[PDB]
Amino acid sequence: MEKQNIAVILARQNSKGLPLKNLRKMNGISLLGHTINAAISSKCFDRIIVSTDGGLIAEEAKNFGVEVVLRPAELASDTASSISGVIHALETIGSNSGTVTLLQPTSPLRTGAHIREAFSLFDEKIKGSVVSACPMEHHPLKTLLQINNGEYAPMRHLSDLEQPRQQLPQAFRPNGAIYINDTASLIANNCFFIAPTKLYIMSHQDSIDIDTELDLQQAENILNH
Amino acid sequence: MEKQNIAVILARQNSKGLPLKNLRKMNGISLLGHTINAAISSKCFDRIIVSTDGGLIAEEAKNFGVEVVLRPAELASDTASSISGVIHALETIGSNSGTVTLLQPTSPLRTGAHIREAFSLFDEKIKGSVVSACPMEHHPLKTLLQINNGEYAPMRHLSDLEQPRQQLPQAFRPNGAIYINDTASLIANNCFFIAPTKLYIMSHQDSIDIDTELDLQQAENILNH
Ligand SMILES: Nc1ccn([C@@H]2O[C@H](COP(=O)(O)O)[C@@H](O)[C@H]2O)c(=O)n1
Ligand SMILES: Nc1ccn([C@@H]2O[C@H](COP(=O)(O)O)[C@@H](O)[C@H]2O)c(=O)n1
Ligand SMILES: CC(=O)N[C@H]1[C@H]([C@H](O)[C@H](O)CO)OC(C(=O)O)=C[C@@H]1O
Ligand SMILES: CC(=O)N[C@H]1[C@H]([C@H](O)[C@H](O)CO)OC(C(=O)O)=C[C@@H]1O
Ligand SMILES: [Cl-]
Ligand SMILES: [Cl-]
Repeated sequence: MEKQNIAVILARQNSKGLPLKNLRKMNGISLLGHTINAAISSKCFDRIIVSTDGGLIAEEAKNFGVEVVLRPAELASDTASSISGVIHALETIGSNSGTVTLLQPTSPLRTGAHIREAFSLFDEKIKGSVVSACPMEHHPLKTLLQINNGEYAPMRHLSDLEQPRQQLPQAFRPNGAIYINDTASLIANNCFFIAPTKLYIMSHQDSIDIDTELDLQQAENILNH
Repeated sequence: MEKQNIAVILARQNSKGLPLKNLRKMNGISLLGHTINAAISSKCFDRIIVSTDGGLIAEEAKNFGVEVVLRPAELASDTASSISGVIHALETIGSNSGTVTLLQPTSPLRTGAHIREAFSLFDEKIKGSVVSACPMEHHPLKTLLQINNGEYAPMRHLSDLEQPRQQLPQAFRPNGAIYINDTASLIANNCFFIAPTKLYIMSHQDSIDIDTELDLQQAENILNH
């Protein structure tokens, strides 16, 4: 079968952090709508699929002119991985060759231009992932993790907690906005991070993601500049 | 010798991100001044020492009515650990018994009330650290580190990158604001994290730290409410 560049936007309906998160408006347009417009305007995709369990989400997808894949509940639950949804979408439309890009609606400031730029890093021959990421304001080695009840362990070393920032390995946060992969490689590896992975750097600002009403407010302030 | 509760504020002059960072004003008062007022108003300390390599910083300390220790350049360079400075300050004033608290000027929204609350977690008998910390907006396991080669490795597992947030261990960032220790234990362990460590939780908002002009702007917005 022929190579196709698919955009898959996973957008479950019953979001727990904030009700109907993927439909929440930000400057008059839904989170879903922002990512769809970004996919459309990027002009990188032969097909744009929104995958959802919910008719409210499906209905919004249709009004933006894009295809919809209906997910069974097990693939939309709070424990479901993104990979299982994207694979399910690929199986439904019958694509296993070309490129598949995950575009999460939680990243409203990611634009068509970002998608274009990310694509120019993707290499048809080598077929490693392109993943959008931003540098971090606070180094993740300088953290404690809960191990039992009332015990906290350092991420790696106790000494790392007190290391001058610059002595530590450079750290990047994948921001959720863009994950580009060779489709067959995605299917084979069953993950979004495939060697050799290139990072597409976005500003911490443009990497804002929505968990809360505040995040939404703040993204709106950012957009208006 | 008698037990004394020392506050040590390490405040180097030649800050290499943001020029003269520790003297930067935020609502009319320097970062240094904010942490000094917090120490003074907490009423937890017998002595308050500002340790610096620089006369501008020393001068500001004197105007707030607190003691100054002059650090030799080697203890104020970008590679110097905070511990070496605090120990040096303890040796200078001749305290090795009681409690020593590190208060970093980069945490302007940490107040005397925070210090007081942190102190009520400290146990004279058990003598483990109290360290101020806040929960994280983004999980540090979901990160990549530069390994020397050109290539990015996951913090822990590749699978962690795609895990739903809630499946991951709870994460806390020590925020730099408060580190309380038994003085002799600090000296013995030569670090700020001494078992059994208690965490003093602050909001992410109150845990804001200053690396940039924006951080300073943002702290100013926060304070005015
Ligand atoms: N299994 C999953 C996981 C995430 N998602 C969606 O992808 C985005 C990422 O959400 P998280 O940051 O919760 O993974 C959200 O828009 C969320 O609704 C989904 O639709 N199905
Ligand atoms: N050796 C050191 C390390 C940090 N500092 C100060 O401690 C605070 C913490 O800075 P970092 O977060 O960069 O270590 C800053 O105010 C910095 O100027 C210092 O005065 N001497
Ligand atoms: C007590 C301590 O940890 N001091 C360290 C401090 C701290 O880790 C950070 O301020 C946490 O926010 O930061 C840095 C740094 O250059 O980044 C150097 C200090 O040696
Ligand atoms: C591709 C991927 O990793 N998707 C995951 C996503 C991501 O890690 C984060 O949104 C990046 O910022 O988050 C979560 C989550 O419940 O938090 C689950 C998704 O399966
Ligand atoms: Cl969600
Ligand atoms: Cl500094």
